[PDB]
Amino acid sequence: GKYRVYIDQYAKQDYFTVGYKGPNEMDAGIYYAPYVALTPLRGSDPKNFQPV
Amino acid sequence: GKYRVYIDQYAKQDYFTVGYKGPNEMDAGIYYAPYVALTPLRGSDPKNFQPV
Amino acid sequence: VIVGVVENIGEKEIVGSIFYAPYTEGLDLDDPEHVGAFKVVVDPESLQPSIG
Amino acid sequence: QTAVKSRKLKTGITVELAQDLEANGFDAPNFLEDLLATEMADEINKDILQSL
Amino acid sequence: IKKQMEAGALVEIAEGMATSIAELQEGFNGSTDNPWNEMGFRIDKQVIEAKS
Amino acid sequence: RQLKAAYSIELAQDLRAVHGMDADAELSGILATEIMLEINREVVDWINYSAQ
Amino acid sequence: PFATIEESDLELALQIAIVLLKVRLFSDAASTSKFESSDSEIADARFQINKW
Repeated sequence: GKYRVYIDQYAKQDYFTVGYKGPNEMDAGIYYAPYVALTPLRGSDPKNFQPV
Repeated sequence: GKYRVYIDQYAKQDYFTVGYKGPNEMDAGIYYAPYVALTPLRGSDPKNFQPV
Repeated sequence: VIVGVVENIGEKEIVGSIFYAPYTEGLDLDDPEHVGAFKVVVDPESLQPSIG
Repeated sequence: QTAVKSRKLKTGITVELAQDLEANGFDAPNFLEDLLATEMADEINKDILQSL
Repeated sequence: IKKQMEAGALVEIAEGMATSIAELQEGFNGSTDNPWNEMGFRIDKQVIEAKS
Repeated sequence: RQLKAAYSIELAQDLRAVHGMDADAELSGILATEIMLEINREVVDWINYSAQ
Repeated sequence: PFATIEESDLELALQIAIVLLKVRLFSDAASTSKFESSDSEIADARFQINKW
């Protein structure tokens, strides 16, 4: 009824961690604010013409 | 009506070469197998803006 | 202190000190009065673009 | 009779600087092209006013 | 190493990259000795034979 | 097989003016034609190479 | 130059030469061939923003 359990894949020894998460994005404890999304860039060198 | 004659413009001598070409693409002598047609590649120098 | 003269009587009779006369005839440009086009390259080692 | 000459400028930025300029208030691509235009337009004066 | 992590001595930490260091990647602004990190892939094959 | 070509921007302007031909298309019309000639020569060359 | 001009201060003596045609300002556009040889130290445009 209450707890969402996510299973840490690469846990080293052993541990379970409890925590809180509110409805508003401010009641977290840890904030992850992305600034710019994954921007792809492409270019070429005019000595080998190979894409990078 | 028997042989077809092709002219070698860049002939260093005076010569003729006779050969065979079968109806099938297999019995032909030498094999010329193209893989990738001509592909253009374009670019410009990073710090002098001269295209290549 | 410099005193000069500018006179464009009309048609092809244009007279005056220091003729300037920019040369952009035929180059693909935006607006007739840009006088020279830009250029972007993006170096291959890094990826930060440059403008010339 | 005279032969035309060339004037060239090149500044370039980094994507990180461009990214914040939109956040900081400016319009990065339009602003940079205005940066080159002003200097080159000014650079002509130093070639005319110092030629008379 | 596991035992030290148990008594809060060593803690796992994954961290980003400094913007100034991340901005000057491979020669920009005259920087030196600072490559990117690259990921490629390899394709390899196995073979079997029928016994009797 | 591969080939390269290097044309300056100012040449593209002058060639587009004065004469009236695009400097870019000529080099593409030269390199591609030149390579095909060499391959067409190599096929002829091998025949005389292998002929008894 | 600077032989007839007895001005002790350098800048004023430089000023005298300009009016006396002994020396001339070198504000000039480069010849076309300067920015083409793939070794072209092209001028750089710099800017800075400070807030009050």
